[PDB]
Amino acid sequence: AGAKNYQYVMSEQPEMRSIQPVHVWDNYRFTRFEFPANAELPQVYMISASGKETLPNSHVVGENRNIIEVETVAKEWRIRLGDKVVGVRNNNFAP
Amino acid sequence: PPPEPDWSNTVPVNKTIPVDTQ
Repeated sequence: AGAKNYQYVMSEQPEMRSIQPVHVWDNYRFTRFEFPANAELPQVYMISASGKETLPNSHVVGENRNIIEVETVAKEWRIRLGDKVVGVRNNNFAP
Repeated sequence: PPPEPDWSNTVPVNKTIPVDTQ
């Protein structure tokens, strides 16, 4: 337990607000994503060192399992689900 | 319709900040 740094930014679009992630915070070990309880949990991708999107091993936690803990830390996250997408970017990078 | 993140107003994902006031 110490001082963590969670600096994220997501595209502000009222159309993709449905899958819009509530809040996001990472850690030196793993990263967690908080999503609405009334909404569905989408799949969060990550931009590999190559240039394409890759789906990292995700996990589910929380009192309602509305959280998604990904086993990796990057600077660019691509949340996709159904026919909507929400671009997220981490401006800090602790690890 | 095609979503695509236009980053129109680019809204952060940290507003509440989990710190738990004591």
